[PDB]
Amino acid sequence: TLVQRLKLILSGGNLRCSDACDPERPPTRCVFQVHGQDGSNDTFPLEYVLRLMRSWAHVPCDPYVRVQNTGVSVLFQGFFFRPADAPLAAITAEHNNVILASTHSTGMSLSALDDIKRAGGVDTRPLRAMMSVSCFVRMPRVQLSFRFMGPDDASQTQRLLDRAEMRQ
Amino acid sequence: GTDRYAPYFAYAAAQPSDEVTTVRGLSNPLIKTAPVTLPFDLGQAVADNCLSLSGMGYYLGLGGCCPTCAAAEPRLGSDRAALVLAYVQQLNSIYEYRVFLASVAARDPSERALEEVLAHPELFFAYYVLRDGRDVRVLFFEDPDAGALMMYVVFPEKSVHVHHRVLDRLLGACAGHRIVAHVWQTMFVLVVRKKGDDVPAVSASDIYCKMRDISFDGELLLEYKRLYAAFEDFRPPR
Ligand SMILES: [Cl-]
Ligand SMILES: [Zn+2]
Repeated sequence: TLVQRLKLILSGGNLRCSDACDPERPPTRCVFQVHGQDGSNDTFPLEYVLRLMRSWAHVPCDPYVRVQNTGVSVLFQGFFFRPADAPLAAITAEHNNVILASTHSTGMSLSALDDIKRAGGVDTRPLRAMMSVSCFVRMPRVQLSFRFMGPDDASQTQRLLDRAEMRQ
Repeated sequence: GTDRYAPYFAYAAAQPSDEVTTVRGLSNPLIKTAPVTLPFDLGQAVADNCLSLSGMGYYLGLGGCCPTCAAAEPRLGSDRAALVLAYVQQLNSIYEYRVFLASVAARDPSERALEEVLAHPELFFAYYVLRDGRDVRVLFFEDPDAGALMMYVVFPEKSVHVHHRVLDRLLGACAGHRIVAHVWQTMFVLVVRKKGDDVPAVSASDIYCKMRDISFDGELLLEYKRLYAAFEDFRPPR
């Protein structure tokens, strides 16, 4: 169900996705696995999928996505809760580069993301400033950059939010 | 707390055609350029990052939004398969590359010095990459924090711009060498030294024989002598 939405979100890019979640009781285990083969330069919508996971759950949670260098491809492991010992990128909004050596991993949780967003004076208004992962697979390393992306036309985004507000 | 995203996600589940356009629509990056400080490790720069050094400061910008990168884009728009094979094939023939050899000739014109230079082919690869994307000067010195030698890539102008594709090639060709941007006596310099491969068996005696036949530019050899004198008390950190 969430995999169906995730494949649709990633349909624009060339990132492979691997094929149940209870909204009342969310699992602690890995929810999704996004793969990115060598040579690729695709972007992962981190903030979007993390906030989608928060809306999916009816019980309070803190969604987390782990990014790993498998030594062949990029791995994006999805979670509703950050597992104990899982890494978090010490990045700021201006300084967002993370280089991953083979078998090394980083990660990002919605709460840690919100702290970064607020500390960088970034706009909190919905879909105006969204963090996305730009990854470049330069073997043996995986190059990551946690950049904040805005829309090309904000007037279009504000009108889309009104359409969502109208149907309520 | 905040639940401002809740009305949108309810709508996004019902409207999939809008969800695709919203995700794809988030393309404009908020931070197009960020300030950096020297000494700066180039290994911190991703594939689309460009480096800019000037009196205006030091900046690590996005190539896709950079005007200096855009101008050079049709010229170097070049595959890695032929690029890796290019500097490997060009390592065999070092005659045209007067700038590289003149540095060896001016400092120590012995075959033992040429033996040590050719022992680290990644340094020629660094020079070859930086030459393409132009009038650089190389300096070979002994690494005091490693019997290996380090190279200083001295830039000619007071303003410096390393293309995103150029530093992508530079870091790739020099995997096993650390590249750090420095400033010394108003001169921007890149220090290429060993941190911790398909390369031809370089005949040091054959190139040494060719060096005797080659007639260098006198003004370039004296320039190197002055440059080596200037970079003696440099002391780059580890
Ligand atoms: Cl250095
Ligand atoms: Zn540029």
